[PDB]
Amino acid sequence: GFKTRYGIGINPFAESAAQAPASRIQSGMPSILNSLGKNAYFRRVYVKGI
Amino acid sequence: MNSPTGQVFALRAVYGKDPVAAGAKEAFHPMYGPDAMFSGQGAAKKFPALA
Amino acid sequence: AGALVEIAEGMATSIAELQEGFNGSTDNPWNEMGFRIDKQVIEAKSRQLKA
Amino acid sequence: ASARGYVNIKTFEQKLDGNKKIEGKEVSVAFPLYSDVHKISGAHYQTFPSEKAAYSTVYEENQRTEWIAANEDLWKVTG
Amino acid sequence: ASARGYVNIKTFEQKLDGNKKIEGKEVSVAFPLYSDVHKISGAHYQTFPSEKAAYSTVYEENQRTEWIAANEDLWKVTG
Amino acid sequence: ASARGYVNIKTFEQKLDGNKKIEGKEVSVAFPLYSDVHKISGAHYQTFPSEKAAYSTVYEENQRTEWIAANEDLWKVTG
Amino acid sequence: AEIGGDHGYNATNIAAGQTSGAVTQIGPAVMGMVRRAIPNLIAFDICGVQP
Repeated sequence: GFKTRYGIGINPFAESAAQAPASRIQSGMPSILNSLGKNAYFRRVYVKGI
Repeated sequence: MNSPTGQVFALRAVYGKDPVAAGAKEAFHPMYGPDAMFSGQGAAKKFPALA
Repeated sequence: AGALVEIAEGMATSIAELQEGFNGSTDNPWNEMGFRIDKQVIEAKSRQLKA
Repeated sequence: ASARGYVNIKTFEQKLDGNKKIEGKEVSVAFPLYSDVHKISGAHYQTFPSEKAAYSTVYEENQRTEWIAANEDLWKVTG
Repeated sequence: ASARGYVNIKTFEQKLDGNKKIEGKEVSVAFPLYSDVHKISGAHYQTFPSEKAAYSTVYEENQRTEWIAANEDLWKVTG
Repeated sequence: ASARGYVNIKTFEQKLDGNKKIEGKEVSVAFPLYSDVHKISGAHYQTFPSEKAAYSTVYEENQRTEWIAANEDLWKVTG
Repeated sequence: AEIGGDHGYNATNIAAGQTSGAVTQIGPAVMGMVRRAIPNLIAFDICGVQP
């Protein structure tokens, strides 16, 4: 068997709708609240009719 | 990441005499323009909010 | 419609550390992979003419 | 309880206008609430942390908008 | 609430002696309470951290002796 | 009859939870149908080939979806 | 069965080093600081200056 450990992170300022962040200490692990559909860097667009 | 659990700071430029306050506008924000008169008239008088 | 989204995540180092019966924990096996190796077979057919 | 620390904000009642005041308000705030959001400047206060809140009025870890209404409550004008 | 994190403990009930069971219990403990005192080993659990309680019986930041009653209550053997 | 070989499987029932069982089922399968599709792992069995089926429930060459539904049927949980 | 445990994946419990297991680590390393960049001026060619 194999084992790995990696972990992911969100860019601070990813959301970038936020005046100032809550709590001052905020998990950079992606989640529903901060990381779902809120990340400014990436914009997804479904194409149809091809 | 060599040690578990990295961390990254963030420096907001916040204005209004309270770097931390409820709804203290952020200074240099790509979204949000700088409040037009803050240095200016907005220090002399307080304008009525619009609702 | 964005209702049901699509993800991939890790395993918490509390769960992965004790995995398949460590530290008294139980019922949590690892996932495994095999290989298969199945075969095919062909035949030779004939053909012919006359004068 | 906050279990962390209580930041004690003590405002001093002053005479703002003719027979009027800004009432002197003695309030303790959970530090992790106070460190996140605190509006105090020019509030005529003196602030000390402690491991147990020093005043009867106490704002614990969970208020937020109840404190955010109570942090700008220190500038309230009274008759 | 906890305001930090929950360590969720799910114990599996095992047959122990004649017509007796060690009752499997699902419980959610606040993390800085769980890190300070946690008794579980050989208790046939599977534990996972989470940011909101994943089970019904929840132990907040303040129990201690109430959780120190529950953390070793997982070995109480019901007939 | 399959006329080739029969892989005879005997599964050993167990207590999965409090007053719950995974029903043990003796079964046999035509060797080609077995080698083609067999889902058995972690099922607490023992398996032997024989010229004839050594158990009650017998699957000859053609059942397929009766056995493909049966091999996964060994995990059905009963009280 | 000494367990390594994990930080609770909470943001505080990592920054403190608190850990469910035995060890309480130092802190969350540092990955470096992220500032907010300054917006750009439109300059004054558009409007006469006359110092």
